[PDB]
Amino acid sequence: ARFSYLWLKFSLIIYSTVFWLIGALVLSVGIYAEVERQKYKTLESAFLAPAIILILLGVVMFMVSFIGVLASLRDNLYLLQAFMYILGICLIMELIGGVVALTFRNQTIDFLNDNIRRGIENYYDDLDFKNIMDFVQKKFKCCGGEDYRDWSKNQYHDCSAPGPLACGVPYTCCIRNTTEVVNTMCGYKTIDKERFSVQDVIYVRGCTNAVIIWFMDNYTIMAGILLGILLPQFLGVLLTLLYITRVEDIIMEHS
Amino acid sequence: QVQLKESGPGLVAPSQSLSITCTVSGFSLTGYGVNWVRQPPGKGLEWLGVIWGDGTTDYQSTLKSRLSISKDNSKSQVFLKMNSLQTVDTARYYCARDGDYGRLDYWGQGTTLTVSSAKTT
Amino acid sequence: QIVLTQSPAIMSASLGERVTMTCTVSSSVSSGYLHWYQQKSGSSPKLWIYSTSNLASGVPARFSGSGSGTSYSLTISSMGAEDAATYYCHQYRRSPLTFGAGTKLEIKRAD
Amino acid sequence: EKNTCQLYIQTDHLFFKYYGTREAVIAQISSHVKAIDTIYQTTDFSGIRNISFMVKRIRINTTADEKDPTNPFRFPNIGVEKFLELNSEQNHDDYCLAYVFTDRDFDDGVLGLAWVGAPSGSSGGICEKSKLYSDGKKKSLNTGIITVQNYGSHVPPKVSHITFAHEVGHNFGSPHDSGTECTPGESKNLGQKENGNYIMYARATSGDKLNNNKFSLCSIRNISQVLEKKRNNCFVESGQPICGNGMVEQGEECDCGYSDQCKDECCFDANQPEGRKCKLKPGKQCSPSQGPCCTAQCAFKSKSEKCRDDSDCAREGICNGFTALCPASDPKPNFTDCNRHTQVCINGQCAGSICEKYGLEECTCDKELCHVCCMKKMDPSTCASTGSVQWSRHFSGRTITLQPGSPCNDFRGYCDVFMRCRLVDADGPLARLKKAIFSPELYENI
Ligand SMILES: *[C@@H]1O[C@H](CO)[C@@H](O[C@@H]2O[C@H](CO)[C@@H](O[C@H]3O[C@H](CO)[C@@H](O)[C@H](O[C@H]4O[C@H](CO)[C@@H](O)[C@H](O)[C@@H]4O)[C@@H]3O)[C@H](O)[C@H]2NC(C)=O)[C@H](O)[C@H]1NC(C)=O
Ligand SMILES: *[C@@H]1O[C@H](CO)[C@@H](O[C@@H]2O[C@H](CO)[C@@H](O[C@H]3O[C@H](CO)[C@@H](O)[C@H](O)[C@@H]3O)[C@H](O)[C@H]2NC(C)=O)[C@H](O)[C@H]1NC(C)=O
Ligand SMILES: CC(C)CCC[C@@H](C)[C@H]1CC[C@H]2[C@@H]3CC=C4C[C@@H](OC(=O)CCC(=O)O)CC[C@]4(C)[C@H]3CC[C@]12C
Ligand SMILES: CC(C)CCC[C@@H](C)[C@H]1CC[C@H]2[C@@H]3CC=C4C[C@@H](OC(=O)CCC(=O)O)CC[C@]4(C)[C@H]3CC[C@]12C
Ligand SMILES: CNC(=O)[C@H](Cc1ccccc1)NC(=O)[C@H](CC(C)C)[C@H](CSc1cccs1)C(=O)NO
Ligand SMILES: *[C@@H]1O[C@H](CO)[C@@H](O)[C@H](O)[C@H]1NC(C)=O
Ligand SMILES: [Ca+2]
Ligand SMILES: [Zn+2]
Repeated sequence: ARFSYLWLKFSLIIYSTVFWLIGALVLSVGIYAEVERQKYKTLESAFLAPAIILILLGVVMFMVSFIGVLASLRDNLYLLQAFMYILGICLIMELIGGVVALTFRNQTIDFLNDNIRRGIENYYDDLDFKNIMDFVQKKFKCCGGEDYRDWSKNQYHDCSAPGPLACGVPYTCCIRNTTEVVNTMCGYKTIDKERFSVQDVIYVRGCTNAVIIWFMDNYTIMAGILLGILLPQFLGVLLTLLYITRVEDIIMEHS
Repeated sequence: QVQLKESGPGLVAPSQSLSITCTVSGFSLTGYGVNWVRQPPGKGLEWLGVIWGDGTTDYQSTLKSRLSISKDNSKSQVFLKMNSLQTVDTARYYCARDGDYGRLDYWGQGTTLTVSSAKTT
Repeated sequence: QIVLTQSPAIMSASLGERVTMTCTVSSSVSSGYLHWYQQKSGSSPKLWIYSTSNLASGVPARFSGSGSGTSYSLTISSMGAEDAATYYCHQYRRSPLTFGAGTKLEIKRAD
Repeated sequence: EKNTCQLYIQTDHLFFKYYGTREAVIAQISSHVKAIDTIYQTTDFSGIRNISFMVKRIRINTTADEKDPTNPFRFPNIGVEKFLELNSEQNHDDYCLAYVFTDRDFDDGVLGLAWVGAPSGSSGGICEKSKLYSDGKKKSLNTGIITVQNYGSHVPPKVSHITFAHEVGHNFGSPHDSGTECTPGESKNLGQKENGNYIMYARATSGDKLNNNKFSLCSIRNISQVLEKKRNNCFVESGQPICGNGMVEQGEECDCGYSDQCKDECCFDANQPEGRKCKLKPGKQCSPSQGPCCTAQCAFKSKSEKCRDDSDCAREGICNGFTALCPASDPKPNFTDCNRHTQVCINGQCAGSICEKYGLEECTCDKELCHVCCMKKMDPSTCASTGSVQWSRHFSGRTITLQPGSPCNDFRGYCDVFMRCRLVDADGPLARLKKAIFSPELYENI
């Protein structure tokens, strides 16, 4: 009985404080990204920015973990129960999100592509999304959201636009060997012509499909990522059950 | 074999309309054009007009106003209608098929056309 | 506008000779678009030569036409006794379909 | 009879119903033909280094055809086997291959079906003539079907013209891929698996992998036997004169298609006799398909009409009545501007920048880096821009902003809509944070 309180209390306190520090760090990074991006914001689009994603994730982690801290320390049954149910709610919410994606794959891919197209509308004004998009378009060998043609959404990459990049994919979609020099003009005059005519100059497949294809292709990595996302929360839930049992023993002995 | 035959009234009252039918057989009229060439008694061939495989027509410039050629692809019959034929209109009216390279390979027997206000005797 | 001038108008050739028939067009037309029909004074004009080099079906081989461009011709190796007919030179590459004036033929016999 | 296969592609009423217009159907069909030609031309089929395709009759069935009682393709429910059989029941001796494009769902979600070719024996495939076969009916087995929907969802065009390649490959004598060397999708090697399976796969590839558009070594070797035993039987020379495909070329004056293809009233269709087919009707001196300035009543337009609209180097272009083709555009004078004022025209196209219109050469070339830069031709003595006071007689004081997107500073930038240019490489907040931390920040901060 005595060995239960010390180890469970220290485990819950350490878990909650580590998640507190991680959430604070990621929320601060997201807030800094929001400030430095809204500095350069020019066009109003309903874009799910990476900075906004970081802010939301950080605030969720920070509040949940702070509830966990104020429970584990100060040893409050009310806050411990709130921490338990909040962590469990987050777990079941992530699970139902997974199952609803596995069900409505077609229009969740549609939603992802809509968000990616809105992002490439702010491609040149949101440098965070710019860097992430070029990194994906390089490593994953892809262009655009669902194809190379979604780059027509961007103002500088429209056939109606008068610039040199008029309906031409960026310099990251073009096929480029590692032992080669990058040319900006690689993707010029590409969107209008058919998919197969540009298979030998630029990457044609979208980056959403490329990402899902890689995840299916690297199921060890996908399993590792999903475990690292879910299992810590499950461990927190189970540890909270154990501390609930310990504190129940504590109140029984105190009475 | 492939044959063309023309049925004609023979006797035509002056300034009264004419109708000749060339009931073709052996070919699809949708892919062949049937011409209409008349011949005065002991004279040279004269061209009236044609109806093509798609129903288009192209008449002689001097007989455009009076000429009228129609056909029914399913019925396989070519119809030639003339209006207000004077005394000079008398001729032998042949229907011919526009074969390969415009050749008039297959012809019909033809109908003698007599225009005269006089009665029988 | 095209006019198919056929010369000479009246052919008088004795039996077994070689008689030629000339059709001259106003403007040059394709070689394969000109043809020849005979009319035996009371019969439908039957196709005789098409494309000016290929004979029709059921015809003698003595008929050998030729020509290209502005002048065309029809040649007979041996004048057959049944050849008494008006041979017509014809084209329909361009409107209007213009038949020749008709080069009539007669068998030059004893007076 | 060297390298080209003539296709007889037909579309059922559901294809038209989905695509709505004859223009959409013909555009999709030409896209499929172009995709399959691109697939086959690059694949060196051992014997031949180029095998092109050229559709000869694009026959499209309108929705109104559904009411026709003698048309058996109107049945909403029909088996894939039965569909392919009815495609083969028609006479197709005059075609290298004959395909039916449909938009109907098939049992088990199959994306189509073709007939397997063979080098010797086993009649069926490319260059196949009609023969009695069995069942008492003469079937032309140079036939294949394809559907653009499976499980009630329309198939995207990448997958559609990948399964078209699949069916023609089966017609070409290539069976379904087998073995680790020719099916890399199932290979446990990650490098090969990311490439994806080839076209000749029993299951339809997603079309998003590298090998999904290419023929395998197995399939290429199989196609080599068929293309060495039956190529010089029904193939045609590249660019051969074959009218009725809707493409005007040498040896013809105009093209319409077949009898039930076009409504043109001044050009002979294909069913017309030899010599007249695909030629202008006698009397109709021009065709709208021949040139863009021909009357709908098929006569040469007068001098009043102008073919083209306003151009960057010509006003309108006048053809009048002497030829169907509109002649070369009448160019605007030398040093005539084009889009914005960045370049000027010389020989019918505008290039060589703007500043030589009044005479000077463009400079290479903080907001003064984005509009236009040009100096007096005698070396960069004064590399000042257009609006600078040093040019007070040529550009007066007018400044010419570059196109939004045109790079500054060689090619490490890009002009925006605000006469400025940011670096194309960019830094980004998160990447700046990473570089500020991954660097030896212990001495970089203090
Ligand atoms: C687009 O619509 C067209 C109709 O508007 C379809 O064409 C139809 O095709 C069918 C068959 O493919 C055809 O039916 C008959 O056609 C022939 C008439 O004689 C006949 O030969 C056919 O087959 C018969 O022949 C053997 C000979 O021994 C018989 O023993 C058999 O009984 C066998 O059935 C068949 O009876 C229609 O006539 C034809 N319609 C027209 C107007 O041409 C296209 O198939 C359709 N295509 C697509 C892609 O939708
Ligand atoms: C035409 O395509 C055929 C594919 O169906 C192909 O047959 C396949 O050939 C491969 C070898 O090239 C066989 O693979 C076998 O051997 C390799 C050797 O490492 C391994 O992957 C396996 O042991 C495998 O068993 C396939 O099994 C074979 N498939 C079939 C159905 O026979 C033909 O070779 C092709 N034609 C030509 C002329 O090459
Ligand atoms: C992540 C978000 C969306 C989750 C939402 C759930 C919580 C914010 C709420 C919903 C229901 C609440 C619970 C409703 C009832 C109670 C019983 C209550 O019990 C007592 O007061 C006596 C028992 C004891 O000693 O704890 C303690 C708080 C608790 C668990 C509440 C804590 C806060 C909860 C879990
Ligand atoms: C990315 C991480 C944080 C997981 C969270 C995923 C969910 C927030 C996503 C994944 C699946 C998405 C859904 C996928 C499909 C639909 C159906 C869609 O409606 C239709 O398509 C209706 C018309 C039709 O039936 O076709 C509206 C959006 C919605 C609810 C999406 C809402 C957002 C969802 C639940
Ligand atoms: C999305 N749809 C599919 O993946 C179905 C699934 C399937 C596989 C095998 C058998 C039945 C169905 N495959 C196809 O549509 C194939 C066409 C695609 C792969 C291009 C189809 C398989 S039909 C058969 C012919 C002989 C035995 S089986 C095909 O190769 N025609 O030439
Ligand atoms: C423009 O100048 C070139 C000489 O470089 C000349 O050939 C051309 O004709 C000029 N353009 C016009 C429209 O005269
Ligand atoms: Ca053609
Ligand atoms: Zn197959």
